[PDB]
Amino acid sequence: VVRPSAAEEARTIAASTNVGTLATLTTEGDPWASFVTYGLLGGAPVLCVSDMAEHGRNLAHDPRASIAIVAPSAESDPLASARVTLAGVAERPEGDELAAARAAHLDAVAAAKYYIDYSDFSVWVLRVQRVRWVGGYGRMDSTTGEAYAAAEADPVTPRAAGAIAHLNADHADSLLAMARNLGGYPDTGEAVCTGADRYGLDLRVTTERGVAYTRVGYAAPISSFDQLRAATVELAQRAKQS
Amino acid sequence: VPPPLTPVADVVRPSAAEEARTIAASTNVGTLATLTTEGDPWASFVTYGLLGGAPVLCVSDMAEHGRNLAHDPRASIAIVAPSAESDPLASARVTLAGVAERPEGDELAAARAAHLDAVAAAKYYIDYSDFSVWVLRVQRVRWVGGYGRMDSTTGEAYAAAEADPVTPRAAGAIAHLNADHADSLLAMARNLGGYPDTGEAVCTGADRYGLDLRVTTERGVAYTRVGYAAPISSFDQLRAATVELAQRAKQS
Ligand SMILES: [Mg+2]
Ligand code: NI
Ligand code: NI
Repeated sequence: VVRPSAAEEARTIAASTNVGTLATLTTEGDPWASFVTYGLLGGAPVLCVSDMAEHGRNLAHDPRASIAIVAPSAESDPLASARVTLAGVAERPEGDELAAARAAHLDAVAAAKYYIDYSDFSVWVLRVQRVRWVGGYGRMDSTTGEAYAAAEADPVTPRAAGAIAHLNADHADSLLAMARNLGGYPDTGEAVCTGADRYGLDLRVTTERGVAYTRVGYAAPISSFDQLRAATVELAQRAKQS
Repeated sequence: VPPPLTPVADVVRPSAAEEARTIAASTNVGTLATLTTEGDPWASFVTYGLLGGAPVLCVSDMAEHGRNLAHDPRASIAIVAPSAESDPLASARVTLAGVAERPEGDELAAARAAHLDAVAAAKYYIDYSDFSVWVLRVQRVRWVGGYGRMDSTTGEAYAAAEADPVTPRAAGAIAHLNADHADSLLAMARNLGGYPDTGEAVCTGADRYGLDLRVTTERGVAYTRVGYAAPISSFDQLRAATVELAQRAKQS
C-alpha cells in the first residue's frame, strides 16, 4: 500500500499555512532570516516584498533563497512538528505568470490587498530546486525540485486529526475488521487509526507481543476531503466481504 | 486618527531592544538562517532557550545546520511572538543576527540548563556527544512590531535590555481587563489617556511600564497609553499596578 512521498509531504506542509521564514544573503554573505507571508503557484512560494526591506534588497543582489515552513500542529512538543525547507532561487515574474502569482498571493494573504499594487513592493516566486523534509520525529528525506513540482498537496491531511479521532471514537469495530481482514492481523483484538491520508489509513493493532502497525489502502487514491467518507465506507464494506 | 482632546504626559514605552528581548522570550521556536558549505542561505526550524537574551540551540552534529555552523558560525534567527490576531502581518517579529559559538565550562552548564528549561524534550538529546550546544552571540537586531513601529538595534543594546515580565504572560489579564473592567479602562482613557470623549476603551497590550488602550470616541477610533505609577518587574505586581491606575483615574 502506497504512502505519500517526501515530495507530497513537502507540498502538503507548504499548503498548510501562509507564513514561514525566508533565508537570504546580505551583500556581505551573512545569513539573514526573515518572517514572510506567501501564497502558492503550483507549489511555488509567492512573496510580496517591499523593495526597501532587508530581504528585498538581498534578493535583488543575490536571488538565492530558502524558506522553512512549519505545519500548524496540535501537539505541544515542537520537535514533533512537520517542517520543510524549500531552497532555490527567487525571480520576479512577468506577464501572465506575474498576474497569476499576484492572484495566488492575494487569496492566501488577505491583507496583501493593501501593498501589492505599489511600485515599491515586488512579487517574487521561489523557483524550488531542492527540498529537505522533516516529518516530526525520525522521518526525514530530501527531494529534487522537479519531484516537488510534480507532486500534489494531500487534500485529506488538513482535516485528518478530526477524521482520525471520529474514526477511533465511533468506528473502532470497523477499524478492527479492516485490521483482521485487510491488514494482515486476523487475530488482533483492538485496532486504532493513527493516521489518514489520500491513499489509505494507518492502523495500530494489538499483538501478543505489544503492538504492530499496518496500513489499508482505499480502492484508489482520493482527491478531496469530501471523498474520505465514501472511501472509509468502502473500506468497512470490503472488510466484511473478507 | 482623531487626536487627544487634552495633553498627556508621555508614557514610557518599551524600547526596540526591550521589544526584541520580549519577542525572544515569548516562545521556544524559530527559524535559523545559516550558510551551506557552498554559501547558499539555509532556513531551518529550531527550538531554543535563552541565556541572558541569547538563543541557546541544541543541534545534531549531523543535521544540515549543525554542519553549517561548524563550518561558518554566522547565523541569524527569526522569532515570531504567538498571536491572537489571525492577520499574520500584525505579528510582532524579530531577527537576531550574529555569530554562534559552542560555550565551555560554567557558561555551557548555564546554557544547557536554559535550553532544557525551555524545551522539555531536549532532555533526551543534550548530553550526547552527537549534539552540540550553541549560543548565538547577537550583534544586530531588526524588530517589526506588527503594523506599528519597526527599528534596528545594536547587539549591546539588546544585551543590556530586559524581556518584559508582563507582556508574554498578559493574555488572560488583558481579557479579564476587557471583560470585567470596561468601566476602569474607560475612566483611564478619559482622565489619564487624553480622550475625555471616549465612550468605550479596550486594552490592546500590557507591558511593565503601562497599558495600551484602543478608544471608541465620538470622533472615531484612536489609540492611547497610560503608565503605571512606577515600572513593575514581575507579573504578580500587575494587579496592584492596574488598580492604582483605576484609582488615579477616578481622582481626575
Ligand atoms: Mg517593483
Ligand atoms: Ni462516522
Ligand atoms: Ni481585575
